Amino acid sequence: MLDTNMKTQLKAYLEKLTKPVELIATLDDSAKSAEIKELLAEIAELSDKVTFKEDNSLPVRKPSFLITNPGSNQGPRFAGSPLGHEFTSLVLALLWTGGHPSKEAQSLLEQIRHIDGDFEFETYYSLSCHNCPDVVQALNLMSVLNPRIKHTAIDGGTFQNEITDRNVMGVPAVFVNGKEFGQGRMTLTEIVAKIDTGAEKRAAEELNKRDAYDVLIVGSGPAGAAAAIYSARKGIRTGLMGERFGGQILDTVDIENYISVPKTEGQKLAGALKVHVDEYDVDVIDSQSASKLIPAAVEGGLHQIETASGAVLKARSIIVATGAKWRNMNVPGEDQYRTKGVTYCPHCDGPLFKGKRVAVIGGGNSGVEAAIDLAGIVEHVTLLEFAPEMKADQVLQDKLRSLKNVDIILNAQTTEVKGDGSKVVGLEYRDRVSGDIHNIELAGIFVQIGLLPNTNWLEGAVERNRMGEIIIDAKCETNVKGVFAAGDCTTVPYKQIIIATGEGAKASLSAFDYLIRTKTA
Amino acid sequence: MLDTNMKTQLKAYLEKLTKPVELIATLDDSAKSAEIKELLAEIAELSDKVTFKEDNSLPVRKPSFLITNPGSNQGPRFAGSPLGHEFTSLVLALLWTGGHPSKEAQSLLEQIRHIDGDFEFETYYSLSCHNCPDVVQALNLMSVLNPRIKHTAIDGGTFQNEITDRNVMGVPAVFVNGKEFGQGRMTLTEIVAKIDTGAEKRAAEELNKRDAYDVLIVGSGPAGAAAAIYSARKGIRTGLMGERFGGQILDTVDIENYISVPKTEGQKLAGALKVHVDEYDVDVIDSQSASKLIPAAVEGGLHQIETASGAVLKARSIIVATGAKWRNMNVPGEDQYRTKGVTYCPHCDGPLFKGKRVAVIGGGNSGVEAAIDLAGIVEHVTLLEFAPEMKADQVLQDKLRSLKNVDIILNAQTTEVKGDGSKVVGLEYRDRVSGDIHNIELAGIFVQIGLLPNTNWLEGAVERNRMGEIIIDAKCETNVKGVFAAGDCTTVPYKQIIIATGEGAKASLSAFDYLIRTKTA
Ligand SMILES: Cc1cc2nc3c(=O)[nH]c(=O)nc-3n(C[C@H](O)[C@H](O)[C@H](O)COP(=O)(O)OP(=O)(O)OC[C@H]3O[C@@H](n4cnc5c(N)ncnc54)[C@H](O)[C@@H]3O)c2cc1C
Ligand SMILES: Cc1cc2nc3c(=O)[nH]c(=O)nc-3n(C[C@H](O)[C@H](O)[C@H](O)COP(=O)(O)OP(=O)(O)OC[C@H]3O[C@@H](n4cnc5c(N)ncnc54)[C@H](O)[C@@H]3O)c2cc1C
Ligand SMILES: NC(=O)C1=CN([C@@H]2O[C@H](COP(=O)(O)OP(=O)(O)OC[C@H]3O[C@@H](n4cnc5c(N)ncnc54)[C@H](O)[C@@H]3O)[C@@H](O)[C@H]2O)C=CC1
Ligand SMILES: NC(=O)C1=CN([C@@H]2O[C@H](COP(=O)(O)OP(=O)(O)OC[C@H]3O[C@@H](n4cnc5c(N)ncnc54)[C@H](O)[C@@H]3O)[C@@H](O)[C@H]2O)C=CC1
Repeated sequence: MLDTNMKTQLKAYLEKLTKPVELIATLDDSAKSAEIKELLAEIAELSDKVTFKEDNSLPVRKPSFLITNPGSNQGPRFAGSPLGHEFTSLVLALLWTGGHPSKEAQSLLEQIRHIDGDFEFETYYSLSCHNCPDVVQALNLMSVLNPRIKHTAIDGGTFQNEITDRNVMGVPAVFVNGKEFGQGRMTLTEIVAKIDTGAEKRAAEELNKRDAYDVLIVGSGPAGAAAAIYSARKGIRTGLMGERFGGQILDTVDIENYISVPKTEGQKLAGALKVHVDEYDVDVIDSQSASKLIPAAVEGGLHQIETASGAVLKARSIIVATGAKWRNMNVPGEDQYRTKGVTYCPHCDGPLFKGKRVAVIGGGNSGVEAAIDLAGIVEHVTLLEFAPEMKADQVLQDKLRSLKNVDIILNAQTTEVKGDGSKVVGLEYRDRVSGDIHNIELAGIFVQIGLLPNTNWLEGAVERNRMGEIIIDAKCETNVKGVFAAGDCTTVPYKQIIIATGEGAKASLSAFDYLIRTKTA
Repeated sequence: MLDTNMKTQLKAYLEKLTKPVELIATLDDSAKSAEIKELLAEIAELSDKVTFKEDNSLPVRKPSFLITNPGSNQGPRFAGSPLGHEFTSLVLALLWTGGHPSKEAQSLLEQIRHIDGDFEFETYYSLSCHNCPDVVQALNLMSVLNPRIKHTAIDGGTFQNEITDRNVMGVPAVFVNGKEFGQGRMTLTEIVAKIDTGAEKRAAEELNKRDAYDVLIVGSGPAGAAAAIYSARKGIRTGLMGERFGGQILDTVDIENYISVPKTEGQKLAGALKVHVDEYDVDVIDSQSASKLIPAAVEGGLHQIETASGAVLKARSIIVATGAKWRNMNVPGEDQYRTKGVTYCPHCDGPLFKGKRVAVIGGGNSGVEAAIDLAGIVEHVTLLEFAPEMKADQVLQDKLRSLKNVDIILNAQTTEVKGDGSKVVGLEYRDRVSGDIHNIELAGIFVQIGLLPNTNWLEGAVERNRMGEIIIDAKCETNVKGVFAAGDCTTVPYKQIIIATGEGAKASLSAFDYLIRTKTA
């Protein structure tokens, strides 16, 4: 039922065919079936690339035909007349099946190819339906890109029959696997959303496709945040990635040494950092965890970060700001009395125990230095050391043994933190030698057994000291060009919020200075 | 008119006399005069240390007598009867004149000796006056300690005459130099205040007498303040001295990079630092200027700071935090448009000129680096260099010559900053070669001619680099033990508030670590 212009115009399009096309028909003795036989022979006529063939014993619509390549059973099937407004759809299904390319978003297309679930679409149209082609053409394209997406297009002029049976009251009307999918004007983009629950992952492929950063900051505590603020203010493209925005300050309550602010709270401060961050153009990336640094192979290259989630981000410069973890005793009551008398930091919380008894756990330099600090402020200090002797510098031991409100206990292993449901009232320990159990009354317990930088994931990539800290010069430079570090994860001597933010700012200004010094066209 | 017990009791006191005493009398033919002749002979009788003598031709009260040493005319004069309630006063004037010491505050006493103005006190008393001795004894003491303080004590029983003439209506009644001084119960301490306007200076001697500090921080900008906060929280004795609390932040308006605080103001922030400081036990000392450091001569000693005002403060540890000054162009309009388009700091104020034209003054690394920064953010940058060529690193010059929104001008000397009464609209300069004058339209002018640390006053005391910065290691340690430095006055690579506070905190924790490591009984 091709007219003069469709025939001549189709001859033009058909010479685009790089591949062989077969139209496989399944037909009864109906007038319409003859209508369709005729049509297919008319098209086979117009190119040696197209051959027409019958198989009338197949479990499908009569009349219908498949458009495929030789040997495949993959491609769009029309049932009824593929003309009317759908002539362009017919041409197009032929063209694609014979290797003319889609006009579409290539990315969308590869998305379609790699899709797991099975699917059997069916669209209802009528020849006069001005809107049905885009939808038909959309879903035809799918059947060609992936064999697990079947698509039959149904002309309602033939099966006025079936329109009734599924009570379709308006066309185009799409169905998936028997279930009603939707109707009216749906672009390819919208159908593909609806269909694939898909990979949730691609924040992942989403990360992989983002552009290289001028600077990418890893770790979003105080240090990383300060870095980000200083970076974005120079207008360079900046990314701040980390596991959990706020870092260690999220798990603290009272903070009295964030200079200028007499008293704030961990949560308030983390939120105030977020707000200060969001004033600038910063790609903030939360709950991602860096698992490797790949240093640039050349002086104008890109550094790369891998994430535990599998993604790879790229940057001209990196700032690592992953902080550290204070070693826990791991004993019953510890978790329960964090911030309620169990603390990890004498500078932070010392003044809160004037008049009170406290313990320090750890006989290293950390603890011993902590006990002398606390001794000056508190009514009494007990230091518990796990081993038979203290690890501290002798000159610190002497000094701590000099004082008159301190007790040192050796071989002592804390077994329990004791509170009253609200706050610490004591401590329980074991003599590791005798196995006997002892009890102390106190209000504060300062754990000073060790810091652990969050830097194992950099082994071999940048240089660390013997405690895991990333070595930096005053400019926050590591031993790899273009890679900087700030905060508790570095060799910086003291671990504090106001110190962390400062280093962050420094690292960023060094990063900027590096970027501008390094280009050479 | 001495009775048995006064005579015997006075014999006891008189053997305390280490020095010779003379009582010089001036007398008429009155009964009272005879009363007084008698009395003086009775006392001369009681010790060979006391001789009595007459000179009846003297321009003074009759009867009166002076109590002095041989040859002097210095000491207290009584007129009328020195008995009654005033017997103890008489004894005491004799004792002091013969070298028994005062019961008083020695410091108060030396204060009295060194006092410049002349003064002629006169006190009115009556014998029955129970309160007059303390006052009489007070002012007698003065006449002995300093010859420019005269004091006659007047018994109103003799000159009931004079009581009338000066309408004294209640005793004790003191007079200075004819003028009425006051009356009733005045301790020595209160008379001495009233009398000497004195040295205002002694904040000065007041500083000199204060106890050694555990730590003394010099300079009270952001860095010194942070140091002080961290120090006092360890409860050590801490002093913060500086020229003007707040440092450079007092002369700035908008601050958008004090991390966590999106927008504050110089004045607000300085005040918020003061408040955070005053939460702790910190001796704050304002408007004092350090002019020299004297390093301890031994490892447990004291460092000393001299002040321009002459005082010397002492400390076991020092933190220098004296900051820096940005070089001014020194041209008309500069002062007028500070904070209104003339600025000293691209990191600080860069984002405020998006879309605007600006100039950078200075072709060093500072300026050149600034111009590249600004180039990325602003519509156009002009750099003016005073000399025939830029001092910047070649690699920075190339990079700045690469850009498409920058102009470089050589031999250019800015003559005027032009505003509209409210903000900068342009700039005027001189070609130093031709002498011709040029004009530029712009909104911002970034002066980058040089930083000058405020450290000349340390020449020879601690090591500085070739730009005057105090050299520090990561722990803020200088090349003198126990001396630390923080902030813009050091080698720290970038000059910012948040960086300054961090260093301050670090310096303090290092100072503390030094104190506790250094004692050895
Ligand atoms: C309970 C407690 C109380 C404290 N109280 C005070 C106080 O009163 N005053 C004070 O000055 N300081 C206090 N501190 C210390 C202060 O919180 C830290 O020194 C500071 O938070 C360190 O800043 P930072 O950004 O360098 O590191 P962090 O705060 O440790 O932040 C680093 C961030 O990076 C994340 N990260 C780690 N590894 C990775 C990775 N591989 N990839 C991505 N992200 C990663 C971490 O999860 C964290 O979110 C306290 C600390 C604790 C634990
Ligand atoms: C106009 C202007 C705007 C700025 N804007 C910003 C901004 O938006 N953001 C930002 O991060 N930074 C900004 N800064 C920079 C910031 O103010 C400084 O980096 C910071 O104040 C330095 O801190 P500091 O305590 O080390 O030194 P200072 O702030 O310089 O303070 C040192 C103090 O010590 C005093 N002192 C000096 N010599 C002596 C002596 N011999 N004895 C006693 N006292 C002495 C000084 O008078 C001063 O009071 C700006 C600076 C200026 C000038
Ligand atoms: N200001 C300075 O220069 C400082 C230097 N340092 C140095 O850096 C490193 C860090 O020192 P520290 O943090 O003290 O580490 P450390 O390993 O030297 O000290 C840890 C201590 O904890 C003890 N311990 C472990 N588990 C215990 C438990 N459950 N109960 C009681 N005690 C337990 C160990 O016996 C040891 O004495 C050290 O090598 C030290 O020399 C430490 C702090 C500051
Ligand atoms: N990131 C880094 O490593 C940095 C390094 N530096 C170094 O530290 C030092 C500080 O550098 P700068 O502050 O740039 O000092 P500088 O002395 O090198 O630069 C000052 C410049 O100002 C110019 N100048 C002076 N008065 C002028 C006026 N009225 N008008 C116009 N121009 C005028 C001089 O000709 C000179 O080019 C330098 O020695 C530099 O090498 C400087 C900045 C940062």
